[PDB]
Amino acid sequence: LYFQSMKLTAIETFTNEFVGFVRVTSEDGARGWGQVSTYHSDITCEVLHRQVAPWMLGQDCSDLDDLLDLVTEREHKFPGSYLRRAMAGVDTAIWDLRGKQAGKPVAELLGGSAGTIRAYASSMKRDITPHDEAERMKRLRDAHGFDAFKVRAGAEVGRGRDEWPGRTEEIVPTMRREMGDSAALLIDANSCYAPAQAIELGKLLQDHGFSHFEEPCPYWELEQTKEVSEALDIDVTGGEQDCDLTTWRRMIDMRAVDVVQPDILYLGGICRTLRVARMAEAAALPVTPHCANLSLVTLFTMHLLRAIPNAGKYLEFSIEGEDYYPWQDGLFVEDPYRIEDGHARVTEAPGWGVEICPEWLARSAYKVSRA
Amino acid sequence: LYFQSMKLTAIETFTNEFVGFVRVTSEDGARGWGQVSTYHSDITCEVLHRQVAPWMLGQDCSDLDDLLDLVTEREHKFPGSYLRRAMAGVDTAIWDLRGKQAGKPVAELLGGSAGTIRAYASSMKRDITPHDEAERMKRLRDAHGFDAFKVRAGAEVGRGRDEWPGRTEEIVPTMRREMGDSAALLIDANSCYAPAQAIELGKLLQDHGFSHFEEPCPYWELEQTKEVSEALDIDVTGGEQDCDLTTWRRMIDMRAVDVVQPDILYLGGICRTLRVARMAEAAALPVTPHCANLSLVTLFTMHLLRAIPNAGKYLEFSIEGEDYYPWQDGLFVEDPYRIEDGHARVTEAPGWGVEICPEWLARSAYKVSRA
Ligand SMILES: [Mg+2]
Ligand SMILES: [Mg+2]
Ligand SMILES: [Mg+2]
Ligand SMILES: [Mg+2]
Repeated sequence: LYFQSMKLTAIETFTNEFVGFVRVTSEDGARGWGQVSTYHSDITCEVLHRQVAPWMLGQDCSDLDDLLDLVTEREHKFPGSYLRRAMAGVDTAIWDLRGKQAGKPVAELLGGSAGTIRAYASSMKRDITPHDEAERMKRLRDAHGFDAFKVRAGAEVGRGRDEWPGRTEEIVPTMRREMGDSAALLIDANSCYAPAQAIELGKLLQDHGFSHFEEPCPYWELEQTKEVSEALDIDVTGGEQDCDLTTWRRMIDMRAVDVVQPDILYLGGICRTLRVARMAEAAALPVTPHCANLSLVTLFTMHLLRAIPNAGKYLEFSIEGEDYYPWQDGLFVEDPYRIEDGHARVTEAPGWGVEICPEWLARSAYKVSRA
Repeated sequence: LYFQSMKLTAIETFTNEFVGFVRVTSEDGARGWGQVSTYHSDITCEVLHRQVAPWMLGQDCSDLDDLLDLVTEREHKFPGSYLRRAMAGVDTAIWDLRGKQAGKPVAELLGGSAGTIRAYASSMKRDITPHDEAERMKRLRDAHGFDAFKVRAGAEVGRGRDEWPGRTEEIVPTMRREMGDSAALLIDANSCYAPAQAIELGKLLQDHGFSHFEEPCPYWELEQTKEVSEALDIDVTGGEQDCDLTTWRRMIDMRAVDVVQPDILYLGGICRTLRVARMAEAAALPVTPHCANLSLVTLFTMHLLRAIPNAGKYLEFSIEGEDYYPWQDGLFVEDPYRIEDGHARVTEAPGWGVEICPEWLARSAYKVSRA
């Protein structure tokens, strides 16, 4: 996968506090759109102009991986999330630009094709009863054709406490009883448990035919997660908060998890996610990326899953409504997230195949850096 | 060390792009002053108001360590530097408040006492010739009585290359020749070398009686640094960019370095630095913190070194002039950094014993969050 030299002459951000989009312009005038990670995106865009753009402007992106490494090296006093959430916006915009120059969706540029991806209906909520959770999943199944469903266990980073006593013990048998025997059932504990409790819960998930046990232990304690993986046959999965490529190497080399789950934007973009996917590929681990919302993170993940040889079983697809993500409304000219028989679809449109809504841009905070 | 319960009712920041100070107010009316980490402090202060203040305001901070842990847990999607740089400003402000309430310097509250600390003259520069480096260190020695001196090796995160060919091979013998046989000589490679290159340099340092070899290898590659420590008799030191307590535990448990070097403000404040010092103490490793300018980070480190039982040999004391740090002129009413016979001194003044210059504050950007 090789690309002619290109120099960026401008990087622009259009943002609010929830989401920010990035437009890059090359010296020949070609332009591409991407997105920084959601959540405090306004801070991320400030970091982008302060600490990413100065190193990327007027440089050759023909080896984008090396350029991104150089950013991390020049900003080595800033290990962590914000720098990477910012890099992700420039990286994703460059992919859009390349796709538009080639007349190919990003998925094709990465060696795949346009086509469908199986989706799982992902609930973000713990303030929902097991009863109501099953009832809405039943409705979503009937309306859109999903055949895979993720719910929540424990309390978010809950130090071993449940959301309320008994919730987790109820939700597991409830989902299997209510969804029937063929539904794929996933759960995510969001760093709640010590290994002893996580293994207990693991046996229960196994008893009820769950096939995906996400983030059972504090994600920063790789030895805890490995102890759980080792004691259980159900797939133990993780990685969504991992933005450090050294930590990724350590997690994969020790096989802490059975399925790796990078977030394309938390990790710092497509290039860096492909590094992780190739580490996992060499380790014979599948890749099932995290996507928390219907900003572009989901679409980026769709393209990735249509390309990588070790794609996991399905796309994470948030089923929360407006009420949950009121900011995610009216981001795009055309909706890229129609679901048909439980599948999402990447089209043959060049680049990401999305346009940012001009009305949303009008209301945005604009900032530009020039070479 | 037990404290009476206290609730913060306001957190205020006063910042520019280079440094920002924090004033905290308790419900009884007492106030304390601290500082976020230098460099992009305006972004750090936004993170403070966005992501630290909401979790600390109106809460009991007597168990300050637990409240800080809670911040990192509520903000678990933001591992890394900015969150910790922000938390550090609140933590150091609370310590100043506690000192002022008790009428005691922070050093005393930590179990130590007012008194002197040996300082080393720390050069930040690689553009300087070894000749010119030796000559200014001699001037500084005669003027201030320093008997320890740190210079730079390699290029900063230089991927194994030198600043220019031969600079490092020249500077090592040049410092020992020119400074004479009794001076303590330290060097810092700022993540430049692969282990075999660092071991080769380590032999040259040993031949010339250097006593401290800092950050020989990329700081994020702990196994590389351990290889170097294991091959050399000279103390290998590091940790200034490490803000993750789990990484600290890993680094200390594997004995990757001989001396640990947290930066109090990068790490997230006094409480979290004491946690690192205690881990190091249990492993019989000394603590020689990083402090690379004459914002309050140097003073905070002076108080810490007056208290911890496993204090290292000396305070890092930047000897760069105003060419170098123009923003550091005119920050404080007092000058807490006079050096005499190569020692700095912590007085009995309550808290940190420093007032921010009223003119500086008048020119600063102000922001407030209230309970
Ligand atoms: Mg998850
Ligand atoms: Mg297993
Ligand atoms: Mg250093
Ligand atoms: Mg050794």
